[PDB]
Amino acid sequence: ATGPQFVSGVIVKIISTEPLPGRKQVRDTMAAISEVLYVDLLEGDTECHARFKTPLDALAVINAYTEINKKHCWKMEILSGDHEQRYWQKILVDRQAKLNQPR
Amino acid sequence: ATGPQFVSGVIVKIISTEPLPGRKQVRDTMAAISEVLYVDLLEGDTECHARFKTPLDALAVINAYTEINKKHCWKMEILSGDHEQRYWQKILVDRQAKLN
RNA sequence: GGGCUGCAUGUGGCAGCUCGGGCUGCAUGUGGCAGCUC
Repeated sequence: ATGPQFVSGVIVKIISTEPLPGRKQVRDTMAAISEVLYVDLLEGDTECHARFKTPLDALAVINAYTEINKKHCWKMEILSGDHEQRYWQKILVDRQAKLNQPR
Repeated sequence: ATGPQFVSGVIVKIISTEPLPGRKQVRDTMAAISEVLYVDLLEGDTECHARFKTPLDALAVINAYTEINKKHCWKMEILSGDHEQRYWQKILVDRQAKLN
């Protein structure tokens, strides 16, 4: 009603060696382990974020090094602190913009 | 495959003192009397042509003194002979041009 | 895709008009039609 609701520990930040694959390819990578609520990815970028339902889901994605990291040559971390807070600020802004689009 | 089929007596030429109204207006004026097929009208011209399905349609239009001649100060005539012939050459040329 | 309208909406858009473009397949002096992307 008011947008995604905050929980801490659900934001995965991915850095890749090659340019990132289609939003569905990235989502389906992690969806193989946990429910992915959202994939925030400029196509062809080498960094993106993925938001998860619960802290344990994001942790389980973080912990699949062979399945994910070594297949896709990715580094993955969970945001915390001010980096987390600023990502949730970006969520807010992105939603506001989409909701105020003219037409 | 080859366009409209020649019928004699189906081409009315319209002459006007002032510029003609839009092609939709000319078409409606005619169609409330007879079955119009085509209205050949260059925007703003003083003359135009209208082609009907049958000779009788065209004659009903020229006989509608009430409904046209007095409401719009138009002179009308049904082409025949060499003028009619040239108007059909004009049809052929227009068609070939739009196809190209 | 532009205009409008409703809806959904960080979740990836939907629909109805309406106007005009790109690819196509028919029609066609008969003033285009149907599709697919905008």
